[PDB]
Amino acid sequence: MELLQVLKRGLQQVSGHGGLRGYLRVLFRANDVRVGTLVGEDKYGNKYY
Amino acid sequence: LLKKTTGLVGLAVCETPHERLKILYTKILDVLGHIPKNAAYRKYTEQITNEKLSIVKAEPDVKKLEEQLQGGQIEEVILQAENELSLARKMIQWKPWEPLVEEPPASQWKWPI
Amino acid sequence: TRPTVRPRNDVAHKQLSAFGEYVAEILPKYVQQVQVSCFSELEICIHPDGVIPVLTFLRDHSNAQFKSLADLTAVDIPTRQNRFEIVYNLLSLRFNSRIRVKTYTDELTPVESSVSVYKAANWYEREIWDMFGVFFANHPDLRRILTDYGFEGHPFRKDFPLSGYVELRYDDEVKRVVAEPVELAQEFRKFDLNSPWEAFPAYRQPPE
Amino acid sequence: ASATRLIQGLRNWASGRDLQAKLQLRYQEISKRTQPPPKLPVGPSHRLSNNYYCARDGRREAMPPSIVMSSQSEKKAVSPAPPIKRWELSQDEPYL
Amino acid sequence: VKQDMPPVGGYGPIDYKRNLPRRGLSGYSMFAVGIGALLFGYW
Amino acid sequence: GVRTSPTGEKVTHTGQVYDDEDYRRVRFVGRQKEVNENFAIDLIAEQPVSQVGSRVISCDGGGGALGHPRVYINLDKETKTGTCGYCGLQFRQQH
Amino acid sequence: TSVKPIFSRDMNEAKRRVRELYRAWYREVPNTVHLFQLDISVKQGRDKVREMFKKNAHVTDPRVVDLLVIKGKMELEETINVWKQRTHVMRFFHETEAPRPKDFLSKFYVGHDP
Amino acid sequence: VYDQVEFDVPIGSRGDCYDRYLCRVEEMRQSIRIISQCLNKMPPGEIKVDDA
Amino acid sequence: TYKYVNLREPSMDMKSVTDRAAQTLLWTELIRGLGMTLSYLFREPATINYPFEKGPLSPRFRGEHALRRYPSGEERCIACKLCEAVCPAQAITIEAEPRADGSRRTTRYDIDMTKCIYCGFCQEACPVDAIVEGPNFEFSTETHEELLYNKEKLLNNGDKWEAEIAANIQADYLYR
Amino acid sequence: REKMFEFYERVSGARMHAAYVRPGGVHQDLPLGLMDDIYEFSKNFSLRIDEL
Ligand code: SF4
Ligand code: SF4
Ligand SMILES: [Zn+2]
Repeated sequence: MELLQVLKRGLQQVSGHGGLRGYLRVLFRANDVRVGTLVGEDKYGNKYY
Repeated sequence: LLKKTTGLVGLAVCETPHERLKILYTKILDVLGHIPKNAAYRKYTEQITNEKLSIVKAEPDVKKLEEQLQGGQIEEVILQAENELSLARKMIQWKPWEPLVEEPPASQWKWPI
Repeated sequence: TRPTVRPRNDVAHKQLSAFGEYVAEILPKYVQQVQVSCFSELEICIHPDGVIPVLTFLRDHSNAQFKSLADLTAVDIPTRQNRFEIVYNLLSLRFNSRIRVKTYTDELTPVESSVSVYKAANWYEREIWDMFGVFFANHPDLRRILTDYGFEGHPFRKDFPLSGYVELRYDDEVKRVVAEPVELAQEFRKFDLNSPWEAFPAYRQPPE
Repeated sequence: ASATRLIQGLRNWASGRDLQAKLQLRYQEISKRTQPPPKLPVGPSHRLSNNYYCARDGRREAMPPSIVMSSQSEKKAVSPAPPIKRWELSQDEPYL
Repeated sequence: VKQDMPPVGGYGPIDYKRNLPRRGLSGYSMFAVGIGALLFGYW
Repeated sequence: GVRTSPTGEKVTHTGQVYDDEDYRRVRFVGRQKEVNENFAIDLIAEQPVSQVGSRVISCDGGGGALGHPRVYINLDKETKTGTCGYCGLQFRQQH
Repeated sequence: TSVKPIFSRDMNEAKRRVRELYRAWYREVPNTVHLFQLDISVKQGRDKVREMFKKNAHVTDPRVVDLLVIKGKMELEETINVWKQRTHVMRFFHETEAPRPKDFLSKFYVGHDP
Repeated sequence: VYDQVEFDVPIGSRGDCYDRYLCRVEEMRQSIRIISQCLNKMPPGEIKVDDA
Repeated sequence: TYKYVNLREPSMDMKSVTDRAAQTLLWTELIRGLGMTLSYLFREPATINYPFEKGPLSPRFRGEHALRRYPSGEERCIACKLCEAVCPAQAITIEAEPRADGSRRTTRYDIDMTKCIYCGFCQEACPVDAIVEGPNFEFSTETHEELLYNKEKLLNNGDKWEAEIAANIQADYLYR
Repeated sequence: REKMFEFYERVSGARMHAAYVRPGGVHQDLPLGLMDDIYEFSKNFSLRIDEL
């Protein structure tokens, strides 16, 4: 079943932001929860993915 | 063969196109005989009307008459014959073969100024 | 002169010259000039009494059939005593061709309205009333079409300034958009650009 | 692209079309944002010889309009051009 | 010289016509299915 | 190389500063006067004079097509260096 | 000196058209003050009508006064039909404009204009 | 270069809003056809006239 | 070379007439349209997450104006007024004089950003790459006169955006 | 429509008012990789017309 792989991708998006706290952090700031490869961080704290 | 549509909206199919073109061309020549002979409009319109009337008298087929009158559908050829008739009736009342009504001013068409 | 020069079309030039002779000899009462440009466009300069006889002819003659009015234009040339140049642009779909019928008027001489020939003209020469002040007699509904309803003057005259004479602002005292004499915070900077050297010796005018 | 095959089959059935062969969202198939540096060609007037400007002066070959008739036989009636040739119906898809 | 150009064989063919793929049952079959549902409901 | 008027207002690289009795300082009240603090006349004077062995040098500003149009500076005067009219880089004949 | 007329052969027919236009404006002014709900009186709008007619009273050319009657009828047609708003009707009354200096002395005081 | 691209011209039959709609949809079709012919037949060379 | 849109005479046999009557009564094309809308319901939308995701641009993009400098600190603008001569909206106002070291430099370089039509004729008229129309488009103001740039604001925009402007010019100067 | 405005912006720098076609030719040559993306657009646009 491929719905299970969808839900496992959602659970590892929760894991990919460092748990539920960072998950809700990016959910309420970005309105978006998907994880990416961290390309970099500038001298201000902006992170690029 | 009874063409079903001319393709043009508002331009209905003519049932008997040859008789209509003969009546329109002879009526054009009737109106056009009332113009003086030194008027170039009379000479040119008699010339092209005689060409069109001879082509209509020399072709029974509607399609081949369309291809050698060279004016598209036969119904817009009929419409152009009616337009030429109305034009000749207006050109009688205008009398535009006369000399120029007035010379332009001296630098009226000088471009650039 | 192959790559960068526009290639001259001699067949269309010959055909438009011949048709210009044709129009000039069918209608000698009104036709004043006939000319063909080097880029092969035919201009028929006529007297303004023959707006209706010429344009009907080109609309209705079997060798003209200019059934389309593309554009109708005025041009203000103030050094001419008939300063307005009314330009008709006609399209024959039958003969795949374009003709230009030019005529003249000043501020006080009415041009006859060509709405009975081409209904297309109904707004166009109405624009010529709004922009230039050329009056068209026997027009169905002649009024302004583009300027504001209280507008004074005719803007596309060349003695009319680029900005107007009035400008609008909202005024809170009268609770109303109001018109006031125009002031610009930056004046439009006039640039004198014309070179003091002659560019085209083929267009050299003879001296006095 | 990240849609599962059940939603993809439902979507293709409801549209009646194969929607994965032609996605309206763009992916790796589009061009790179960084390109190699170009090397543009020069025109036909980049010659060191036989390249006088008067032999290719377009603006100075324009003449004033030829005044055909000015107001200071059995000659054939003419038209402004030959009459337009009738358009042919499409061989590609005439809807006929 | 290096310039934005089509590739060596040119681009592949591009669809440009109507494709409305004619799906669904016939009129006979659709009226038969609807009348069969009516008969099932009436029974 | 910015400096300051006695009103406390920064003087631009042009030299513009409002007077004390000029009312138009009221536009910066509660806000700021924006000046650029990298004065180009002080920055081009930091560039060292280029010693060259020729009599005429060419200058395009550096970068080739990214600089200015290539001009040719004569260096016969030993009293004065030869300055680029576009970029301000100055040159000296080393002999 | 022989020109083509517009409507009027001479100044008598022209003054007749001027007179009919003044009649039509005089009849229209109370309806204009009502339906635009202007803050002026019918006497004041009719005085503005009289001012706009007497501004052009120096003209002795029949074609010019023909075109003035044409443009006055266009103004009236744009007023009867509600094509103007209240703003376009009140642009005849230069209310927000400060009064210009009329004598030599105050024009000398305010600036360089003659 | 429209004498060198090949395309069809949608002609209506009733003069209504619907045939003008179908003409604009088919002109989108034929514009895609012209775009394919322009992409395949794009020549090399300069892009301004070489009169400076 | 032409085609006839909508010139199909429909078949009048009982098969096709019953097909059209089933379409009329049973609403087949309406279900077709509902199916196409349902097919977009399960597609991924095309919505990027602004401000965190940005629309794609190119190095030719014409945004906020900037005055540039040489790689020595000297400003490139040598007061030639070509940008304000070519300016189709007359947004640029330039006054110049020789400064204290005799260089031809401006003392007024104004761009009214509310006259500007953002067509970049100034940066292609400029013979030294001094004025550019840079990459910034997110510079909306709360006041009208904050868009009336003087020379200080344009030089500060150049100092602010030069690291991006120079790389965009490095990407695009071979097309120019 | 948005992707074609990206085509305008890649060829001129503006999404709508390009000032790109000029008397004499066009202002600037096509950037490298533009015609491939116009091909990738044209390959899919017929299905967009089909669902319209
Ligand atoms: S982008 Fe165009 S309108 Fe704006 S300042 Fe430059 S030349 Fe003027
Ligand atoms: S910005 Fe460029 S074009 Fe404008 S005055 Fe300065 S050097 Fe000349
Ligand atoms: Zn230099």
